[PDB]
Amino acid sequence: VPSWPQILGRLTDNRDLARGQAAWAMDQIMTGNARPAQIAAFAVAMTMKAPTADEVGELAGVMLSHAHPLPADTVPDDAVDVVGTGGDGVNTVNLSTMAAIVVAAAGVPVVKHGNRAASSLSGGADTLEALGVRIDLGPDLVARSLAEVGIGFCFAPRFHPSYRHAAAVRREIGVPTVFNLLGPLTNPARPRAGLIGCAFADLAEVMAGVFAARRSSVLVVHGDDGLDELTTTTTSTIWRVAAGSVDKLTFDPAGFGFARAQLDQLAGGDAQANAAAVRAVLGGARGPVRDAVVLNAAGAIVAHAGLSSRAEWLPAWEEGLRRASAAIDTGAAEQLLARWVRFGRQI
Amino acid sequence: VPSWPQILGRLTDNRDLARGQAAWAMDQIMTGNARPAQIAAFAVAMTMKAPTADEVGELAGVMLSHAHPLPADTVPDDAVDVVGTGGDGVNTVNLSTMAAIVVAAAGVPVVKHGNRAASSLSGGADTLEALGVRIDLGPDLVARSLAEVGIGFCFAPRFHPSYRHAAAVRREIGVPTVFNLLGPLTNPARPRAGLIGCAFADLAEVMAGVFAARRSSVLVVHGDDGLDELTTTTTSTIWRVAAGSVDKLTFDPAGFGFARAQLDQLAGGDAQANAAAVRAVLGGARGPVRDAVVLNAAGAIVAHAGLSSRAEWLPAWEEGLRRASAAIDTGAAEQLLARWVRFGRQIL
Ligand SMILES: O=P(O)(O)OC[C@H]1O[C@H](OP(=O)(O)OP(=O)(O)O)[C@H](O)[C@@H]1O
Ligand SMILES: O=P(O)(O)OC[C@H]1O[C@H](OP(=O)(O)OP(=O)(O)O)[C@H](O)[C@@H]1O
Ligand SMILES: Cc1ccc(N)c(C(=O)O)c1
Ligand SMILES: Cc1ccc(N)c(C(=O)O)c1
Ligand SMILES: [Mg+2]
Ligand SMILES: [Mg+2]
Ligand SMILES: [Mg+2]
Ligand SMILES: [Mg+2]
Repeated sequence: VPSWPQILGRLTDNRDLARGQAAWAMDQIMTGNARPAQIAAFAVAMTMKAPTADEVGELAGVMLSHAHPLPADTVPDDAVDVVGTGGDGVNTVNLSTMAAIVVAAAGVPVVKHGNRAASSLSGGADTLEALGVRIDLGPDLVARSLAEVGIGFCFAPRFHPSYRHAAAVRREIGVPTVFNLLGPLTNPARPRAGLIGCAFADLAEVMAGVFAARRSSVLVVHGDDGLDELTTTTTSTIWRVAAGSVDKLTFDPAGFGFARAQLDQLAGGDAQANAAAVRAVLGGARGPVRDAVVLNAAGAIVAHAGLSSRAEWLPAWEEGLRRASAAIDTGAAEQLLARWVRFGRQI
Repeated sequence: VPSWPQILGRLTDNRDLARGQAAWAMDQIMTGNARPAQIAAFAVAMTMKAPTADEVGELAGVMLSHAHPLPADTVPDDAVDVVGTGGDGVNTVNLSTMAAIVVAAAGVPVVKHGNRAASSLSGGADTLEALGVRIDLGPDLVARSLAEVGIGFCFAPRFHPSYRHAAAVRREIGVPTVFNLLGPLTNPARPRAGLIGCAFADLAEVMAGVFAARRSSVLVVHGDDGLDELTTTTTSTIWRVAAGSVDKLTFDPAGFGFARAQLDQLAGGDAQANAAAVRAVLGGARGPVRDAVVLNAAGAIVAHAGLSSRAEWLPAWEEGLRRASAAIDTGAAEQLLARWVRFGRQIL
């Protein structure tokens, strides 16, 4: 007999929910049946209790049930995502978006989920738009983009219209909640591999748990400097997910010869400034931003290699770094972005 | 510059707020500038972080600044309230309301803050209405009632119209929050003494701290059976507020000769049934309901005595118990209710 008083009371008592209660709540939210006060109370209470992977799995699974899917047999079995929670508070260039282009240029199919800025100056979607990429395509044209260009972009508001009540509440209250975890967990193309950034150190493990219950090869990553990306300024924590299990480890890019960078060297600006940074990297400019892009692209290539799991961790990294660099140095990435822009103009 | 993201982020980080932040939030809420989502997020976050006396003091002070006051010089310096949070989830007769009548009949001015039921079958206000008492009077008439009858009732929605945004959110989410503490702390007549029940054991101390900052003479009470009243079924915890400090006590009514009652002996029903229980007690019927009323009335009289605090605890209780018993057995309590009903009927 589920209800808001029952579910909110359990959370405010600091108890995990019974199985199915988070799903009930999320379905009320997604069908327009929850009052904004109830949505907010639920989001905050779940956040302060500390959500479990089972609970977040219910939230994401319900949200996916209401999403627009891509057409049958249009997403390759080995498609990868590169996306994070955001909310790291650091205002960087768009590392995930740049890595995604590089990964696609390396020959790995990419279906990227993304959205505009929430609290940074330019989000991945804003920057793609400033580059001339069409961010607003429906299921059929995202599938065509993927088939014709090797990359597609699923704009969250276009694919998750029923999330609008939750989204408005998120904007009204501003504070990060458990809802900030859901974007990376609800890519409507349901790719089985991903490099997934988490700004919230204590929730990365929960996100990894969600992925472990799916048929997935994922690196969930948190930079020990706070970034929702693999960082070049220090070590990162990685939760490797494969075969239904998790392997937590400390990762140090100095092992691959990367110089230690400063956070300010990765600083971004508005959409035009961040778009310029994309073009600079794809044109071969050497430096800290490139290094961070190559590191993250390699990470996504390692996640992808985990699907057809021949190679071991270290060799997979060495190959990922070689492929990511070559994709830039040979012009493939610059060429792939141009092709993606062309595709959107030819629609 | 205070803001929702700032304030809510601090609470979700499990930090106490900076001075002024809770006041800002409450002023947004009281002016209609807070979205329902913001109100709910704040109420829940403040609850799960665990509110401090300073924070609740800010909420209550802002709320009072928006309330209708009584007219100047109409509330005696020694007026008392008898009121609790409710939310104990035990169906009982209206113990605070009955005690309030008995206290007034003992010659202690009572200005009661109250409201309808939120969870229970009949709240104080509902039962008073069933007895024929006019509960919906403005400031001038509550003042007149206090003067002519010895008791007045401030009906919370009449005195706190700007709380309507918060009250709506409270109903929508159902779960108890820090807002459930505010009733007893926002009596618009500002009596300086009271017997204040708290259903939430871990928050009684916080409520006591707010009264300590006001230098009120107050007993904040929680029955160890969960009641937001002094109980007769077992011991109670009392946070005694005197001279601006709080000390915590275990109270056992057995020491005053009270037999242990069972919770079902205090069971209530709808407004008509609880009105009958009131009439039975005031007519002098013995038994567990009278015992509980007498105990709580004495507690309020003890709090009142603490305003002139040469207050040896056990003798204060002994005199309080005697005064409450006499107020019933002389007929004064039954007579006072009749006077109160008469006053309301004269208004037309
Ligand atoms: O404004 P914030 O909350 O900090 O978030 C900044 C971006 O991070 C996330 O995207 P993603 O990882 O796809 O993009 P990026 O790493 O390329 O910016 C999010 O969807 C935003 O677009
Ligand atoms: O429905 P609940 O949330 O359980 O609350 C029951 C009653 O308790 C409070 O009043 P008070 O202590 O003034 O009244 P009483 O006479 O019923 O004790 C509250 O305003 C309700 O009238
Ligand atoms: C950020 C986000 C994601 C999905 C949505 N439906 C919306 C929305 O409707 O505003 C917003
Ligand atoms: C408890 C309480 C206090 C003031 C109100 N206006 C309301 C209300 O509008 O329902 C409720
Ligand atoms: Mg990112
Ligand atoms: Mg980032
Ligand atoms: Mg009461
Ligand atoms: Mg009670």
